[PDB]
Amino acid sequence: RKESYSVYIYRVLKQVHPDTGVSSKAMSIMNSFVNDVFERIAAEASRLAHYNKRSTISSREIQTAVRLILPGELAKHAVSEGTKAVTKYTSSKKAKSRSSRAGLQFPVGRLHRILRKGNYAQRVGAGAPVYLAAVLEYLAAEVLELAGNAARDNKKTRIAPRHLQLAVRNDEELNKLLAGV
Amino acid sequence: FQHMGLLSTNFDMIQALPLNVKQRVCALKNLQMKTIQIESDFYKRVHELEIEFEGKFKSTFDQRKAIVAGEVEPTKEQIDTPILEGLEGDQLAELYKAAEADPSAKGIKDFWLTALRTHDLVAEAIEEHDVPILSYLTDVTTAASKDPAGFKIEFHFATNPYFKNQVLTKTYLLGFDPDAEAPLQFDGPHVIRAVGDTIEWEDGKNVTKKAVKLTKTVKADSFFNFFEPPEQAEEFLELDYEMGQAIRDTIIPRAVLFYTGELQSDD
Amino acid sequence: FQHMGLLSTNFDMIQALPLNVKQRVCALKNLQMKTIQIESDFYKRVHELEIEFEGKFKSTFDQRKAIVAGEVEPTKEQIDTPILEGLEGDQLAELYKAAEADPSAKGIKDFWLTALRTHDLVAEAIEEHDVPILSYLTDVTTAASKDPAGFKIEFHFATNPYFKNQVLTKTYLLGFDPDAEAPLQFDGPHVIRAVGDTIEWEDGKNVTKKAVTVKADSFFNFFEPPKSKDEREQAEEFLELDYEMGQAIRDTIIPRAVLFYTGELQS
Repeated sequence: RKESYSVYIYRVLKQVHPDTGVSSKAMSIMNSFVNDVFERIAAEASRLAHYNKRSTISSREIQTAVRLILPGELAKHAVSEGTKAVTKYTSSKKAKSRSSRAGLQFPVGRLHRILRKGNYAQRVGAGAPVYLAAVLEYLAAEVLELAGNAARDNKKTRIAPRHLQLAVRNDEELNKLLAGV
Repeated sequence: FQHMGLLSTNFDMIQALPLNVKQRVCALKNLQMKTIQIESDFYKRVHELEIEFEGKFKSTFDQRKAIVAGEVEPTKEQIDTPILEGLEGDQLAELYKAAEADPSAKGIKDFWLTALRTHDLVAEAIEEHDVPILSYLTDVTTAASKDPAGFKIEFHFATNPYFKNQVLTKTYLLGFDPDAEAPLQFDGPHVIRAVGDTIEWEDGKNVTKKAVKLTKTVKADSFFNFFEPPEQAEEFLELDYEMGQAIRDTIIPRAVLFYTGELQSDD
Repeated sequence: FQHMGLLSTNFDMIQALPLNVKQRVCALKNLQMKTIQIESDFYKRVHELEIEFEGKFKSTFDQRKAIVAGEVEPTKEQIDTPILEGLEGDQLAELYKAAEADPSAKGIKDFWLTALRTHDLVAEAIEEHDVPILSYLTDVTTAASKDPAGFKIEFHFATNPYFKNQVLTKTYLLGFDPDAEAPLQFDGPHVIRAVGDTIEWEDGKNVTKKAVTVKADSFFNFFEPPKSKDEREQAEEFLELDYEMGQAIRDTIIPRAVLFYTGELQS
């Protein structure tokens, strides 16, 4: 709900396309993608945890919601990215941030606070925002990878909205995931 | 500070120390208490310095209030200041072209609401039913006192359908001396008491209370519980104080940087 | 602070603001720079307070140095001060009865080595071949200056087989004014330059060098700090880490050394 991930989308872009930029209008669309996928994942995780034991949203409920919202190959890779971040976070340790402990750019702490604030469940486990951050980061990285490819195919160094449009509508699974947005 | 000496990180080394060396450590503990006492006087001088600087800060805060309220117009020098930094190649020009002027829009609407909810710690305390109430916030001020030692934060509200109060006041009484019962623990000013403010809610607008079924009244989550401070109720006071510190030390002096979101956390 | 304005948290809200409201925000950005300038004056006054309080802190530190070196005996009051807090029953009695007095053990051996290595950040900088050198540390002092603005840390070493220097000095030149090219980022005094000290190593004792001659990991690289812009990449982060280590020693370890020696201060 109007949350901005622009700084984290930008850092993911520099990992995926180090010498590629993104216009502000294209950044607003990327934020709409992440916010919409977050709301659908959280709403499904909230439904699975409505009468859960202790009404708990953990990485289990996120993972199940991930399989329901995301299409085939996107879901399997998002799942693998989620378990990897939780595994790395579990064995991690100056005081490091939760995202750096999970090897992620998307904010684990803020996503934990947004999940708690939305009242999706009585309790939000520490592993749920780690898993969710890895999924949203993976989805952003996939969209930015193909948008950046479309940008330079158009002989550009800056991702414009039309580069985001073509990247999504020409990928079967990303198009079905983000059609409504 | 670990009050349980047996939980000291180097307890085994301390225990093995010869007796004459132990008594030298005991002298350093005594000297450490004197160092802390001097530190207490330092923090008292800093507190007086903060009081002294209120008059110096006051005109920049006053002008900000007048700008937010629409009581004064920006000057040419102020218009020539970039709304955001780090914009290159016509980016700033296009920003100013994105929305035509609206003469019906006066001052800066929702300035303090936006600033408060962009700070991560204060955002956690703001619920959805607090958002339209904080829209009526016209100013947030803070002042410190020497006797009794502490500070207050005052929230100024325009006439609104939620409560009759113009100003909601939160006051913290601070202790600047070391606890005579635990002198080694002193690490700066500490809270003795938090004093809130009675909110004169209009009918059915009290978002801080709700009934549960006998029928009893319990606390509901709301930012405005900030104005009703209290086993673990002592940590709740420390969390309340930490929010008060963030507002006084960080948000009030740099409000517009939270309004724009130029100040960010990564926690 | 987000230098890239397009990455500001509330950029889209800013972008949607009508032009006349945007210009009011620009007035607030200009006013914010004036607020920061006054804040810089506050930190200068705090620096003067720290210098003024040196005379009172130094005598408690001087007495601590004399105790550590064995140059004066603990008084009755000092012996009657508990070596640790939170001791129940016979635990303090058994502690004093746990190790017989050793007249050959003079002062407090390894006091500063133990205190420094119990702090988590400084412990990371101490390698194993640095340990026997830091055993000769007799005192660690700090003093601040107004012109040039900054502070120094002095490491006093007893006669040792590693180097001839009695005192190793680390100096930080600090900037107390906001960057005129980026005034909104100012958040306190910032390091301009760190100046170390030439260590006169004895033959074959230079733990900062290895043949493999290349740089070796050692705490004593603290005395060959990174260069600044005019004395030359990511060397600016190396300068900040060195400054942060200097801050920990001056602000935390030196005023509360015995609490790190015992391990009563924990993270």
